[PDB]
Amino acid sequence: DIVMTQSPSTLSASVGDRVTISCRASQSISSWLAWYQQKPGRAPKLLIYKASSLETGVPSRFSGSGSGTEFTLTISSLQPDDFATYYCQHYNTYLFTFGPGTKVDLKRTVAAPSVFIFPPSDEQLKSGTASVVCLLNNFYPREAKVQWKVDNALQSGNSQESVTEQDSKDSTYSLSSTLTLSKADYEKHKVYACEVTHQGLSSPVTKSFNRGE
Amino acid sequence: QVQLVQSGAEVKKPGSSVKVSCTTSGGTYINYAISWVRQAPGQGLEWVGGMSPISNTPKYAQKFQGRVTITADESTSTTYMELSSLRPEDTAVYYCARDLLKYCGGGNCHSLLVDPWGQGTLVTVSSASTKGPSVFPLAPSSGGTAALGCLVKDYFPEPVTVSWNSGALTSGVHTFPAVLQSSGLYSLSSVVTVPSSSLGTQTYICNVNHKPSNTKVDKRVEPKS
Amino acid sequence: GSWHINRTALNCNDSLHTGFLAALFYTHKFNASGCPEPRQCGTIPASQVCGPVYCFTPSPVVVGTTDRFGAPTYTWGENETDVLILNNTRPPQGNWFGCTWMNSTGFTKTCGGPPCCGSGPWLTPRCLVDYPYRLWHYPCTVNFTIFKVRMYVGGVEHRLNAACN
Ligand SMILES: *[C@@H]1O[C@H](CO)[C@@H](O[C@@H]2O[C@H](CO)[C@@H](O)[C@H](O)[C@H]2NC(C)=O)[C@H](O)[C@H]1NC(C)=O
Ligand SMILES: *[C@@H]1O[C@H](CO)[C@@H](O[C@@H]2O[C@H](CO)[C@@H](O)[C@H](O)[C@H]2NC(C)=O)[C@H](O)[C@H]1NC(C)=O
Ligand SMILES: *[C@@H]1O[C@H](CO)[C@@H](O)[C@H](O)[C@H]1NC(C)=O
Ligand SMILES: *[C@@H]1O[C@H](CO)[C@@H](O)[C@H](O)[C@H]1NC(C)=O
Ligand SMILES: *[C@@H]1O[C@H](CO)[C@@H](O)[C@H](O)[C@H]1NC(C)=O
Repeated sequence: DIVMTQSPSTLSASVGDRVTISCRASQSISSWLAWYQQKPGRAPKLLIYKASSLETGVPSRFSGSGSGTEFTLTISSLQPDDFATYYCQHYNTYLFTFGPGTKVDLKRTVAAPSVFIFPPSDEQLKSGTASVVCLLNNFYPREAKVQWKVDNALQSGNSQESVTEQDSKDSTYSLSSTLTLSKADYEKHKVYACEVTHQGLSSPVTKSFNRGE
Repeated sequence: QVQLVQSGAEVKKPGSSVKVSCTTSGGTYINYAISWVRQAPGQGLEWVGGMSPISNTPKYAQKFQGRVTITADESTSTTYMELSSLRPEDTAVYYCARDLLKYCGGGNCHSLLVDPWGQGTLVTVSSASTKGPSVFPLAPSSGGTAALGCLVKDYFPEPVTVSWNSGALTSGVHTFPAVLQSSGLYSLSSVVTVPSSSLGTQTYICNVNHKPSNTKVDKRVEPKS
Repeated sequence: GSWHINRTALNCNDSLHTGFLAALFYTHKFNASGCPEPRQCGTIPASQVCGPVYCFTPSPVVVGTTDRFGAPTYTWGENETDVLILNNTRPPQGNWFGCTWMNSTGFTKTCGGPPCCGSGPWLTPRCLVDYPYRLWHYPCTVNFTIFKVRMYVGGVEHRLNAACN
């Protein structure tokens, strides 16, 4: 089968930059290549077909080049509406095949997270489980590391985290990490701590509480 | 003003089948060839299949051979995708779009998935059973800004919506993507940052709505005593 | 169909996503709710033509792609030198000549018509000449009735089917 790949997988750029992203086909696909733009949670949008033909209504700052196995999409001058994931796609009478996509996010100044930690509620404890939540608010860039410690014991494999999409107003990210424990185990221990590593911090930040206080 | 309208979200046990529909309106012609593309949570786009605008016969990614059948009702401008032997990894939002013959080269013509797309149909495939969430407070504790929130725990299926103070509080709200726990239930947190000088005095309520289980909860979040 | 020969100009571009290019393969039902809403015939660059070109004497004849000197060409009108010389299907005797075709972006074009006020295949304000791509060029005539008619143009008898409202 023909396999489409893209590079790079992610790109940070500023409003006004020239941006070029790349798409490769495992075999020759002539000019039968299209580009799609997709914002989170919404349907994709066709931008370019026949390698270089702009779809009706698409701004001229978009362009596409290439033939055979190597293709590019170019934005001559990035605009706020352009931050999105871009997928290439080979089409023929029998199938469509998408590439894995390239996410372009808006570069801004580095920003350290504000860190907060939340003990489990007494209501939840009554039910048999304890969730401890750690919040990293409004940071940039996206890379961040959370480490959980319970009475200095490093927790591995019993947390889950998720990250919002880049904020439309300040362009930062926020992250939540939830440590799951049984009630009996939660009540065996005193110091619950969340340690955060991020570019904007000269050294890691710890927020902690003592159970009960 | 062509529109594509999909049927509603579905919840299925593994091994069962689902049949999702896409109806066109506002068109120049009564019927259009329709194709289907899905996207699993956090993943890329994956073409599934549709009707060919040339042969008016189904065409599929053969990854789905033997468990996808595509049909069309000409009198109701509707196309159906039936996916059988469902597996958890079939959990995804399924979109439809016209597969439209757009240009020709050398006597051969080429079709593209063109605008407008359908709104999407969430299909969840799981042995879990429908269940509404428990809502727990994330309670404020420094400096000029305080954080508080709600933990929306152990529900199935997606989605839940969270608002604050009935929509009067939107700035500074972060409602995180849900996570799927090894129990098979989802969990989601929603937080907001507020002036510390408000903690005694402004009331904060997270409005949680889980339409699949018909569960609505308004939970007041106050500083712990 | 008869249109998929290399002498048909096939420069099609459904920029507005009407579906008209699909109508050329598979016969499609038009949305009738959209229906209610003297030029000379010369030489048309093939680059602005999609699908077969018909002229009417009033009898219908197809015009294939040639170069600008009338030599038939077989590249689907994709060569910059390809044309449709409509007037080479005009009979030497007769005041009745019109043609019709689809342009690149799916609009029906017309030239000439009855002597005169009616252009292309239209005989009267309620009748046009029937021909194999009438429903593609004129989808709003789908329920017109077919009548056998006889016409005399400068003395020669023409026997054709008219579709009439
Ligand atoms: C299909 O038609 C559209 C117009 O409906 C073409 O769009 C313009 O094409 C020209 C020349 O290629 C560009 O300079 C314009 O920027 C395009 N946009 C405008 C103003 O409509 C389109 O190129 C045609 N596509 C093909 C493949 O023939
Ligand atoms: C196909 O025909 C349409 C309709 O005549 C053309 O669109 C017109 O273009 C002229 C300029 O050349 C404008 O003044 C009109 O307003 C347009 N009319 C409409 C309703 O669009 C179209 O440009 C033609 N395309 C080709 C490739 O020949
Ligand atoms: C036909 O056109 C009318 C008027 O736009 C529209 O309301 C209707 O949805 C169209 N029918 C179909 C099946 O597209
Ligand atoms: C033609 O008649 C058919 C059958 O009664 C009807 O469905 C269709 O809408 C009509 N079309 C037009 C153009 O009036
Ligand atoms: C054009 O089509 C005819 C059949 O209609 C065929 O015999 C001829 O070889 C074709 N020529 C080219 C250039 O493909």
